[PDB]
Amino acid sequence: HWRVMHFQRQKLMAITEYIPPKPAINPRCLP
Amino acid sequence: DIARVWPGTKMPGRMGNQNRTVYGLKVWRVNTKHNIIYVNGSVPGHKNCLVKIKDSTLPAYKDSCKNLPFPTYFPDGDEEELPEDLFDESVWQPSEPSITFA
Amino acid sequence: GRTGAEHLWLTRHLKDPFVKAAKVESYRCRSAFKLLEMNEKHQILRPGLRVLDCGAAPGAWSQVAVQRVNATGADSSSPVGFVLGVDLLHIFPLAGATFLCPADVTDPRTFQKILELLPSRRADVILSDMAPNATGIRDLDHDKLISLCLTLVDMAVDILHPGGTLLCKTWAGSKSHLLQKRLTQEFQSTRVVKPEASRKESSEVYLLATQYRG
RNA sequence: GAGCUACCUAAAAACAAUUUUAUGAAUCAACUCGUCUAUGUGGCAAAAUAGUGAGAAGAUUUUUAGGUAGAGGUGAAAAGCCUAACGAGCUUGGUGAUAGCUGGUUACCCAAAAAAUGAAUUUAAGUUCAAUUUUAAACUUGCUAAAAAAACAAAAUCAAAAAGUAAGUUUAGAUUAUAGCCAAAAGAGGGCUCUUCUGGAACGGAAAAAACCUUUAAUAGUGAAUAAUUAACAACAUUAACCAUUGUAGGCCUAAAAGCAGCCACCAAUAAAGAAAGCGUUCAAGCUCAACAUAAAAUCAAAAUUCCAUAAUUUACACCAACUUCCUAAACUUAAAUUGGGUUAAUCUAUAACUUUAUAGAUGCAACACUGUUAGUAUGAGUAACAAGAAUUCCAAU
RNA sequence: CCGCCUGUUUACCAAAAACAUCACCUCUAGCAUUACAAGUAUUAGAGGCACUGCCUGCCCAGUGA
RNA sequence: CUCUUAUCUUUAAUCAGUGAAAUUGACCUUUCAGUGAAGAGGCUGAAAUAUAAUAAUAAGACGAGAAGACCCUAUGGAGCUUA
RNA sequence: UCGGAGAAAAUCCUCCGAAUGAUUAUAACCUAGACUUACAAGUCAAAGUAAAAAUAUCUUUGACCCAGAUAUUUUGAUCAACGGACCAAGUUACCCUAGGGAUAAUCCUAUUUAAGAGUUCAUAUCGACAAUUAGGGCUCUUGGAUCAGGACAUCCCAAUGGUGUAGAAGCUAUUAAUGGUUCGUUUGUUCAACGAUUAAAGUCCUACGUGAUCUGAGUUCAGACCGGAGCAAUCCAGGUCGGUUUCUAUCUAUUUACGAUUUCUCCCAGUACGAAAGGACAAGAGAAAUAGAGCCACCUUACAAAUAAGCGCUCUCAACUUAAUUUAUGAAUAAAAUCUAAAUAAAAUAUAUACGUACACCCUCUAACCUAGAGAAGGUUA
Ligand SMILES: Nc1ncnc2c1ncn2[C@@H]1O[C@H](CSCC[C@H](N)C(=O)O)[C@@H](O)[C@H]1O
Ligand SMILES: [Mg+2]
Ligand SMILES: [Mg+2]
Ligand SMILES: [Mg+2]
Ligand SMILES: [Mg+2]
Ligand SMILES: [Mg+2]
Ligand SMILES: [Mg+2]
Ligand SMILES: [Mg+2]
Ligand SMILES: [Mg+2]
Ligand SMILES: [Mg+2]
Ligand SMILES: [Mg+2]
Ligand SMILES: [Mg+2]
Ligand SMILES: [Mg+2]
Ligand SMILES: [Mg+2]
Ligand SMILES: [Mg+2]
Ligand SMILES: [Mg+2]
Ligand SMILES: [Mg+2]
Ligand SMILES: [Mg+2]
Ligand SMILES: [Mg+2]
Ligand SMILES: [Mg+2]
Ligand SMILES: [Mg+2]
Ligand SMILES: [Mg+2]
Ligand SMILES: [Mg+2]
Ligand SMILES: [Mg+2]
Ligand SMILES: [Mg+2]
Ligand SMILES: [Mg+2]
Ligand SMILES: [Mg+2]
Ligand SMILES: [Mg+2]
Ligand SMILES: [Mg+2]
Ligand SMILES: [Mg+2]
Ligand SMILES: [Mg+2]
Ligand SMILES: [Mg+2]
Ligand SMILES: [Mg+2]
Ligand SMILES: [Mg+2]
Ligand SMILES: [Mg+2]
Ligand SMILES: [Mg+2]
Ligand SMILES: [Mg+2]
Ligand SMILES: [Mg+2]
Ligand SMILES: [Mg+2]
Ligand SMILES: [Mg+2]
Ligand SMILES: [Mg+2]
Ligand SMILES: [Mg+2]
Ligand SMILES: [Mg+2]
Ligand SMILES: [Mg+2]
Ligand SMILES: [Mg+2]
Ligand SMILES: [Mg+2]
Ligand SMILES: [Mg+2]
Ligand SMILES: [Mg+2]
Ligand SMILES: [Mg+2]
Ligand SMILES: [Mg+2]
Ligand SMILES: [Mg+2]
Ligand SMILES: [Mg+2]
Ligand SMILES: [Mg+2]
Ligand SMILES: [Mg+2]
Ligand SMILES: [Mg+2]
Ligand SMILES: [Mg+2]
Ligand SMILES: [Mg+2]
Ligand SMILES: [Mg+2]
Repeated sequence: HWRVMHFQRQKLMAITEYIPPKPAINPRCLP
Repeated sequence: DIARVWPGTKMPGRMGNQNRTVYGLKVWRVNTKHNIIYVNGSVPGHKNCLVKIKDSTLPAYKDSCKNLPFPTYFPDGDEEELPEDLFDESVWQPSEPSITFA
Repeated sequence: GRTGAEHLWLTRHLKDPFVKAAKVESYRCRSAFKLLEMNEKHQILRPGLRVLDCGAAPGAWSQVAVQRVNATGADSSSPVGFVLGVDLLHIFPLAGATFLCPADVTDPRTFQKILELLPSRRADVILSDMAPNATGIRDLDHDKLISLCLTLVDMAVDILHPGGTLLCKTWAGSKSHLLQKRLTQEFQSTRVVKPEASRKESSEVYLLATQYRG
């Protein structure tokens, strides 16, 4: 059981999640 | 809990005087002179009451109509005059000798 | 799933004062009280006597006897007494007692065992509490019980000592008169005793008869 | 007040038939009482009716008149009875008894405002004092902030100088209130229970929605820009192909324990083979693994009445939505006990006015609510319930 | 099982095992003109309690006597 | 009672006459799931649905009248017993 | 009541102590300014004056009134309920008024793990240590009758997988809510047991499902007894016997069809199977029992009526649409692989409405009659 988070706190977590950068070309399809 | 009465609840009310059907009654004998049919068992209603007769719709007797007159029976044709009384083989007719269970 | 009849029986058991009393006083069941109350008003049990208890199981009546006849022997001055228990069901051991379980009084071989073990082959008083399993037919259940009691009288000659007492548990019915006829002959007088602990709804009743002669 | 009832005094009265005897005997009417069941329950009746039951020549039942009176009487004691309601009658008066408890307490407008912490109390359903609030008055610094330098132990005091800003102290008068509720933090006794800091009481939003979120008062308009806003878009990312010879069955009470019970060693040949990684054999046999050549691929994660908006995978970065804010005209800012002020309905008097008015002086001066009082009329309802033997030539008739 | 018996009682939720009762026992009192009573210890008042027979009956001062 | 049935009288129903009582905030007075103070005819979301009488059943309207009982309080009472 | 220590400024939180005693070379009067504090009470102190040659250290009680003592100054409280009434205890079920309330552990089930049981062999059948955002159950309202609505965590009937499954019996697991699920009785048994049966005598939810439909205990009293207490009145979560709740329905809701379940005997056959002992499938036939719907030729019971009833008699059926499971063809994946949340073809519970039966008519009416009926409606008329 996880104690529920105040909706304001829940909004904070959603906006600060990790975002990875993505390459333009996938390595496998490259020579 | 429901705080109501279900529709269809069984309660006091007027009984009888409704259409009912009886299925699968055999025909034992026919009287051509007076147009009388003899049917096994009971039929709904009081005496002197009109009834509806039609051949059985039960699964077993699906196609027994072939032997019987197909459109209907016409005496106007007068191909042959019928006996006054028609019987079934198992029936023991009156005026026959007493039955001995030999 | 309990039917009304079953429910009514249990509630009577739960409110019973005597069942609570036995728990407090370390008695195996309510029955022991019936014997104690009867003993006070008739002094059937005294120190130094030899006692035979039939249908001991669970064994509550046996505990009453051992104290009274000084079977325990703790009171050195008091004359020691003997107690014996016979019942079809098993009896967990009790101090100062001998238990012949499983055995049926009707069987002959049981009788020979009883005679050898009993002191000097005779027992002053015989105590019987046996009742058959209740089928639920009044006459059938009553009849078998009367037959069981009558057989006990037949063997009473061999085991019972002159001047002895007999206490038997029975049910009322249409054959109670025969039981009176037999007991009258062997003993001088008989008493119909119903304890207060015995339940009012029950038809159970006891017979106390003393002074065995021939 | 003993015409009911309890007990007593005086004068009177009733008791069939049958069996016993010679009677608080027996059977059973009259008469007296009231066991058990059903009906009735605003009933025929504020204790009855229909059956069924107890006594019935006696401590029996019944009539008439008299007696005992409330700190009392009477009682074969039920704390029974004493005029339908007696653990102590009824009536009038003392009496507008008292009630820290329950219910009620009649026009408008403007303004301000609470906490419900501390102390004492036969006190905790109440009251007094502090503290708060408030109206008036005098005159001068207040609020936020606040360096260092202390006092503490290794954020609460304290308040220089400045800056943003308009309150603060003293004097006089006055009540009410003294139980809160939910959310979010930190603890303490172990979901409750206390203590401490912060916030809230929509007419919009979260499905309905006191306590979460957006929101400076309140006015007219068929204008406008915005705020919060239950939805969100099950796998992958060292192997699959072919095989197997031997020193010897390695020692070891283990018969034997042979790669495999152990138990120490664990070496040998051969391209390539562990005294064997498993099965399996009484032990052995037998099946595999790894070796021989020959090939190829390439970590966590998106239960009990009857289902419950309808639907939908791609058109280019916006739109819609609260008097929140702006616009024309105006206005000058945030539940409630209690507290400070401007008007006014009605009637009478003085003096005026003359189709119902003016200035003053007065009062039994204003009711959608007290199971309020009196009168009227509905609802239930044209319902529940109530009643007269027949014919004739007629009701003091046949 | 309880109570000896006929009787009585909570008018209007209790009729009984309760109350009374013959029998038995304890306590108080030697006396007249309004109760007791025109009475006098075999009498009167107050109270307790089933009767009947049947076991259990012991604070005489001890030993001699 | 297994296991209920038949008949007659009283009641009931229709016609004629007379004519009460408790009760009643207003009512244009529906079902299911959800919400909620074990609780919804009236609130949220779905669904159903021409208008009025006569005779019946008793699930709900926490149905009506209860002088109906258990727990607590008041510097409110009364009866009884005493040391 | 007061003081000291912890919690740390809360507590019915954890502990100890106090209602003094010892020593004193004897500690005066007067007076700025402060602490503490609701009030009351309680602390510290410069200067000045005076005695002497400045403070006694240990370190904690009680107002006012009212009575004392003496020669003017002093003394009186386990008022300890400690802000203190000058002086007063029990009991009430015989009771009254005003009101306020009310009326984690355990344990079993399901998942994960797998030492040891199972002669051998972890998972046929079980199963330690544990793991489970796992489910669900000193004390002090329930039964029964009537009628049932619903869940599946299935007791019986039905379709299937595995086995330490030869047959017959069994043990375990998956799917499915179809209708059913008996009759009597208490000597002992702390929420138990016994007799006879059945295909089976399932587990639960629905304010004890259900008391304006009925009824038995208890909650529980007014009378009366025993046992244990109290001087008594009385008392007890102790024994027993007796013992008062009425309702005329205003509103919602409701009151006129259906297409069946189970058991037994025979037959297959004393066969299959098995060393024997023993002992079945499926397919076919006949009997019953209960449930539903009707009827009166007979029998039986009534009206000592032409009718109504059961104890008498008759009739009861189809599956388009599936789930666990089992087969066939076949790629991803080189096959002779594979039932396929690949494209395809089949078989297979309980359910049910694709498919039928029943109903359909448009309607005169003074009145009389009726196997039609409360009223109304409906049927019949040389
Ligand atoms: N004929 C008989 N022979 C022996 N024992 C018998 C018997 N009849 C009954 N019993 C036994 O006696 C007991 C009678 S029933 C229980 C009563 C118990 N003994 C009591 O004390 O109340 C049972 O244990 C029963 O098994
Ligand atoms: Mg409903
Ligand atoms: Mg019994
Ligand atoms: Mg009189
Ligand atoms: Mg009179
Ligand atoms: Mg006479
Ligand atoms: Mg009387
Ligand atoms: Mg008599
Ligand atoms: Mg008599
Ligand atoms: Mg007489
Ligand atoms: Mg009394
Ligand atoms: Mg009394
Ligand atoms: Mg009166
Ligand atoms: Mg007053
Ligand atoms: Mg506060
Ligand atoms: Mg005081
Ligand atoms: Mg108060
Ligand atoms: Mg400054
Ligand atoms: Mg605004
Ligand atoms: Mg206000
Ligand atoms: Mg007035
Ligand atoms: Mg009024
Ligand atoms: Mg009217
Ligand atoms: Mg009506
Ligand atoms: Mg009517
Ligand atoms: Mg009527
Ligand atoms: Mg008449
Ligand atoms: Mg008597
Ligand atoms: Mg009598
Ligand atoms: Mg009398
Ligand atoms: Mg009475
Ligand atoms: Mg009597
Ligand atoms: Mg009576
Ligand atoms: Mg008595
Ligand atoms: Mg009328
Ligand atoms: Mg409507
Ligand atoms: Mg609902
Ligand atoms: Mg609604
Ligand atoms: Mg109802
Ligand atoms: Mg009714
Ligand atoms: Mg009510
Ligand atoms: Mg008080
Ligand atoms: Mg008082
Ligand atoms: Mg007083
Ligand atoms: Mg000085
Ligand atoms: Mg005090
Ligand atoms: Mg005090
Ligand atoms: Mg009493
Ligand atoms: Mg059902
Ligand atoms: Mg299942
Ligand atoms: Mg009800
Ligand atoms: Mg009686
Ligand atoms: Mg009773
Ligand atoms: Mg009682
Ligand atoms: Mg109606
Ligand atoms: Mg077959
Ligand atoms: Mg292929
Ligand atoms: Mg294949």
